[PDB]
Amino acid sequence: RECISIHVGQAGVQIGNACWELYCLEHGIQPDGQMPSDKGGGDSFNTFFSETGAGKHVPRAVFVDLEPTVIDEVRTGTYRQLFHPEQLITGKEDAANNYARGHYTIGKEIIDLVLDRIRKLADQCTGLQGFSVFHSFGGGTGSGFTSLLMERLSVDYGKKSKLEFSIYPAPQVSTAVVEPYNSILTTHTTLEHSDCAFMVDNEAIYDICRRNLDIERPTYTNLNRLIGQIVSSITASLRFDGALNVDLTEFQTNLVPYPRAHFPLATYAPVISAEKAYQLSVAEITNACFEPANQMVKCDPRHGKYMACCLLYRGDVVPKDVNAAIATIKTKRTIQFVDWCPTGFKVGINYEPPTVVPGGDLAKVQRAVCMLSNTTAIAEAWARLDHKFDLMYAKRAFVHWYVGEGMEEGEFSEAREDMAALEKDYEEVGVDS
Amino acid sequence: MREIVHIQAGQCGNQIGAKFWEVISDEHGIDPTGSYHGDSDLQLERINVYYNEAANKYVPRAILVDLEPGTMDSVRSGPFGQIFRPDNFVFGQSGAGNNWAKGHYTEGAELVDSVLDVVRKESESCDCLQGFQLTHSLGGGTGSGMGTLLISKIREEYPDRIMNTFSVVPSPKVSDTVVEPYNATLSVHQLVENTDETYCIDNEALYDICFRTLKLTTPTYGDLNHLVSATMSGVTTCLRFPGQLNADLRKLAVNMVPFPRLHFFMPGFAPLTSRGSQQYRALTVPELTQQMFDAKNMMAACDPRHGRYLTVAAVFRGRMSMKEVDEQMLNVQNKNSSYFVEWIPNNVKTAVCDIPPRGLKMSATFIGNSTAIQELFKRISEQFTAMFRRKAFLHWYTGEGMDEMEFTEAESNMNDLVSEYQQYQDATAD
Ligand SMILES: Nc1nc2c(ncn2[C@@H]2O[C@H](COP(=O)(O)OP(=O)(O)OP(=O)(O)O)[C@@H](O)[C@H]2O)c(=O)[nH]1
Ligand SMILES: Nc1nc2c(ncn2[C@@H]2O[C@H](COP(=O)(O)OP(=O)(O)O)[C@@H](O)[C@H]2O)c(=O)[nH]1
Ligand SMILES: [Mg+2]
Ligand SMILES: [Mg+2]
Repeated sequence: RECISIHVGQAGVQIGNACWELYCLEHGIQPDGQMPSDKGGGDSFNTFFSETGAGKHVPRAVFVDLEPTVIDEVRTGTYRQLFHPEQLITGKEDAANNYARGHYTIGKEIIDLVLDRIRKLADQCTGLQGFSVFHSFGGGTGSGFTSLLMERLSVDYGKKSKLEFSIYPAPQVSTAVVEPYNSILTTHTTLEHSDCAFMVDNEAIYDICRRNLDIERPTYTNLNRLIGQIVSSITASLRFDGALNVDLTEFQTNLVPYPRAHFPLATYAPVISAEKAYQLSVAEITNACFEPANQMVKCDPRHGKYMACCLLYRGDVVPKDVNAAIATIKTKRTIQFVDWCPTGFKVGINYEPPTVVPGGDLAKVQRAVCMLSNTTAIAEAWARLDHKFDLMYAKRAFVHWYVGEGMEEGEFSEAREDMAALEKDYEEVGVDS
Repeated sequence: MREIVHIQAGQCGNQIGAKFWEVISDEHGIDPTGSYHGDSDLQLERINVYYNEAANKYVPRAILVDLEPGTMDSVRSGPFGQIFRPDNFVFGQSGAGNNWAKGHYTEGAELVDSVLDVVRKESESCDCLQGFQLTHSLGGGTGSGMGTLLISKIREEYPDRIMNTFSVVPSPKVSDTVVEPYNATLSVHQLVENTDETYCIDNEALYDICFRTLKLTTPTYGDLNHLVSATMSGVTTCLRFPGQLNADLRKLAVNMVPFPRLHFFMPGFAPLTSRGSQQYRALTVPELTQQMFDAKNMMAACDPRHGRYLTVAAVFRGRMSMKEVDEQMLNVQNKNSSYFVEWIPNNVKTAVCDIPPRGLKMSATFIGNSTAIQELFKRISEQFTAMFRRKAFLHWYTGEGMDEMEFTEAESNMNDLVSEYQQYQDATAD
């Protein structure tokens, strides 16, 4: 049942704000944690909220940062009463975009305190399902401390699953040069601890906001609200009940053919700005899932082979309209499956409309769909990181910072060897027999 | 050989099981309150098989099992959910994730002791336990994994009693997961060595019937479970109504199972009615016979033309000319002698019951031990190997304790079962 969300670093914390704000809007929860009386009523959403005896609904979330600045805004803004202050953990000295600081030097000072506050939430749960980790790839805390927390969760909560929403870096909003270093280092130490990893290329969200919302330079709020829409569609299976609302844990069984190939590609549609008049059918929003301009990780699935394809519909969506659209796309596009896969599409439907932030930049839509596809083309993202990594590491540039914070230089080599094998593993999977 | 203990496991097991109890409780004149409101006395002649007393009315002898409490509440909220014993609901709150290993080895083994306690309880109030009856799905995680574990556990605690199962087959036409061939293969590997008789309920056949016969464009699980509950009511007719032929579980198994591993039955029945009110066809005896032995009415995706019938059990229901039944049942035999095994004399057996199912006046249920059932295992074995050659999705089974060799053995034993079904399909009388 229950799910504990963990938000590490600025990216994880600031995205959790846009997510839990959207969660409250969808479930009708107010910033003070109060809801109207049921007047039963189908009240599924307790997998993400607990109940105080006084009728207060508190998120099962932990916000962690090595710097108080970001989380201080949380315990000051509109949702200061939503979370218990025990769930908002901060340090004083951050990691300075250094994985080794967040994982070895600074992060080890606060790792025991964080696991304690998590055990508090875990002991307030009658049946824990897993963890949802929200972090960046470039920041020192989002890369270093997250991979440290993932190592510790596998030791304590070994049975429970762990899903991560990672923020793939992009130069358009990049705040650090060594972000490729941190990305490779955290992807390596977390690869054997994560069950499913939804990467979010900031360049994709940046361009989708510029193209479909007509925003010149999107702010972090623009990116986060668009991301929160996708995260909501993924978690809606856990937070709502529905006759055709397939659980997310049932999609993972199809999305992950091998433990290392657990990086699905999410594609959300439609994304429309609130400026003119518009209503898209099921076939049009399903067609948009196969346009790479709508993906959240820049890559071309036509240059790769599929292993899974899952359609997470939400809104006014009828099953026969889905199968009609799928049959058209399957015989009018080029979806290459590997020759060892069943080639079938897994469909879930949630008849609640997609909620947007009021007065936001996203328009309320009748229906929407989030496609989760496990394609080999996502290995193009690893190649773009491995290349920027190779350019600097061949000169050992910026390495002294990491080695000066408890990390042995050979850990760079190990992490790159793993990424090299990960690229081979994606190459080998796409071959026929 | 009197009382039968019923067990339903998993999502599909509790779905088709609850629909089955709705059907027979009506035929036996039992309302959801448990009281008897029927008219004939045949309905109470052999009511002790599936029900108990409360001396304050009749209570089903059923045990409901699932690793997920979701189906538990949808059953109790159903129309007949208030008749089942509260203590007979044994449910964990974790789940199986559609993994056979999770249900059979990991989290189903940590719940199976709770079920055997309820099994033991219902078995003590039995003057003479006849056997057990299990409904489940082979392509899932709980019904497949924990179900086969329950079978093997009951086998070692009740080695005297018959183990009968109603197993439904996975199919890509109505599939929920890709690892269904894995689960079905691992489950068939258990049924072939643990169950005395097993009714193959192919979902691909149920789908094709709803689509190509009932002319339903998008069949739901209710459309499929209607054919299941009807098929289950027919093959159990001789067990709960006073009949002479195939009265108890063993006598049926002694007539239908010539070889121990070949206890997989191909059920069919007629007429094929939709979920509507009632039809006006009013089928004659020659029609009920032609419809029974037709592939379009088989609950298993196998063509009887491709194999030979080892044994056959036909069950007619409703007031009809029993003399006219013998002439038809004898006709189909001597007119299609190539599709009936010669080295088993009088392998076809026909029974008659005066009481029809509610909604019809004449019906007929078919039970066949055909060698064509190898097509069903060939189909599952094809999909199993397609993934197993690359060891796709195997980490979820190995992560729960299973060794890779268990997959090779289950695959091998299934292909041995196919070869044996072909072996007697080629044997002659000479
Ligand atoms: N989409 C989105 N990305 C963000 C946001 N904040 C930071 N990022 C990305 O995160 C990367 C840097 O990681 P941060 O999360 O800012 O750093 P940190 O986790 O706090 O770790 P340290 O600051 O080094 O202690 C940059 O590439 C940013 O693009 C945000 O609010 N939204
Ligand atoms: N005919 C029928 N098949 C079902 C039903 N529910 C699930 N199945 C089948 O069972 C398989 C999934 O197993 P399921 O029972 O849902 O999981 P379990 O609870 O762990 O046993 C799929 O291949 C489905 O086609 C049902 O109500 N009717
Ligand atoms: Mg920071
Ligand atoms: Mg299921």
